[PDB]
Amino acid sequence: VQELSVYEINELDRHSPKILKNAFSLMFGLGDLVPFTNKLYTGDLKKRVGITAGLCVVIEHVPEKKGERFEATYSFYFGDYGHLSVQGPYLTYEDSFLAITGGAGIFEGAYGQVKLQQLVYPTKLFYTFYLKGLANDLPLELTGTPVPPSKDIEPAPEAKALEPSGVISNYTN
Amino acid sequence: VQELSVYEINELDRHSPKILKNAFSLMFGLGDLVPFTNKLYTGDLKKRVGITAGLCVVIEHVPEKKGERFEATYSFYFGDYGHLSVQGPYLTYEDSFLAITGGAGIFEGAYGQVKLQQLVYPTKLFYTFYLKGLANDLPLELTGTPVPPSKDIEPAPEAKALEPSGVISNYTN
Amino acid sequence: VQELSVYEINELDRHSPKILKNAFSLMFGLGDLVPFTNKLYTGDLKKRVGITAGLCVVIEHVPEKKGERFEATYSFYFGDYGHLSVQGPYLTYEDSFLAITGGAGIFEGAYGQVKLQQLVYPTKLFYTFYLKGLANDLPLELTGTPVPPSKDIEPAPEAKALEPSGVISNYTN
Ligand SMILES: CC/C=C\C[C@H]1C(=O)C=C[C@@H]1CCCCCCCC(=O)O
Ligand SMILES: CC/C=C\C[C@H]1C(=O)C=C[C@@H]1CCCCCCCC(=O)O
Repeated sequence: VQELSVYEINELDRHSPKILKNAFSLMFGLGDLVPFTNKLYTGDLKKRVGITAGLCVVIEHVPEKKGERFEATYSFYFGDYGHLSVQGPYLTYEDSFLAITGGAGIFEGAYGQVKLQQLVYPTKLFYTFYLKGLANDLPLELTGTPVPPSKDIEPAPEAKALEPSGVISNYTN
Repeated sequence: VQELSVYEINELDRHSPKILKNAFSLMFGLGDLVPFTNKLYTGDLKKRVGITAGLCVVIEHVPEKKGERFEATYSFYFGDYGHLSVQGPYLTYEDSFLAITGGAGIFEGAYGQVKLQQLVYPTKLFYTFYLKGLANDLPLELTGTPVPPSKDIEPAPEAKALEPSGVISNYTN
Repeated sequence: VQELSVYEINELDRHSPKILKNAFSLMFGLGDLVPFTNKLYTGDLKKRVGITAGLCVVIEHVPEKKGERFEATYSFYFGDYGHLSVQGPYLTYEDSFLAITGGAGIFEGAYGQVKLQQLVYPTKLFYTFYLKGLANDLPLELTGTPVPPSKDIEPAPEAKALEPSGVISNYTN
């Protein structure tokens, strides 16, 4: 297993989330679809790597937990390195695990599960991929010691500003 | 290979299915989207395990077969144990095989194919997962001898009523 | 690794693509969903094999490239042989790689990645699957030398007309 952590940040400049509201209910419900795309940073928050991109399908409102259950299908993009794809549950009120459905580029052959931790609803999430199947060790610029997750984390200023020192080559946008 | 069978039943209490109509047709057509979530029971029908959850994308109506072709992306949830994710053909008129795209929890590393068997449209289905890649033998409460599929199968009364003897721990709902 | 090349062609007879417009702009944007299904032919263009089927989720317009980024979830159907499922990036303006999430039939256990090459937007594409995990060698009628990719490719007359010599057994439709 190679652990890979990343931070997903919604900086609200990608038209995301887009809510397609169709459910029988005022609250989120089955029928509601949420296409989305957020920014993706390294686990040590030093570099912008790319984006998340995909679809959240509402399954139910969970009133006891004051939150929603989604079924999510999406990918994580790492510039020229490639991408990872996942499928599984996103619960707005607690951590979950998703399936790693595959990958491309350096992530070809990827399998396993990924831990999803929401830090600030809906703007900050922290992921830990427990990656199996890779052909090589991950590049060092992706495996810096992760910043421990908390509501107070922020990407490095130079990564948010897209300085060359704060981005990977041809980071996904 | 570890065979795992489950029954999927729409008990009409989860607002499912939800039809998002966009095809210019009285019948299902390309454009129509169907988010869904049904109940999942063990193959021996003794216990409630969880739910299915995901999306059926209508591909075409097939008049000569009196049914529809869907393309389906969804997951099968087994309470505290984890989940399985699938992708592939969902035909209302005949049995099919779908791809196992991955899993989480005890299903981490899962791969192979799953047989979707028609039972009673649009209420009951029977599945057999041909599971490869699991870390351990499946728990016994999930691998009781399956009830042979027929139109008149029913979950055990304790399972339907969600009594502790009829559910797995933290059964998904 | 086993390489498998196929041509995907929109012959305008499957109601595809269907544009579900939800972004407020005239251009494609997040919120727009595109269910689709095209015809699939062998790499040597001698035989109809089946169809593609699934969903393109618009992620963003890319004005500097005069094109779109989609996130795609779909399958490739090969008649009685089975199917392959994929997840990943679909860019209207340049080639990409998608993840192979799994398969069924002769493609049970499939993993790897697939190169998507656009030939004519929005009508013709060429794919090269880098397939791992297959139980057997691919059937010879799928592994003929490909026609050189260009905007001018056409299926053999017998394949377009669905004569026995121009189709595989129970080709998907
Ligand atoms: C276990 C099978 C249960 C239901 C089948 C549906 C589903 O979960 C996914 C696709 C199917 C769509 C059937 C639509 C026909 C009926 C629509 C109206 C209704 O049943 O309330
Ligand atoms: C084999 C490729 C055939 C069609 C490509 C489409 C598809 O099957 C899935 C996504 C694509 C969407 C195309 C939207 C085109 C709308 C613009 C029409 C134009 O190019 O003038």
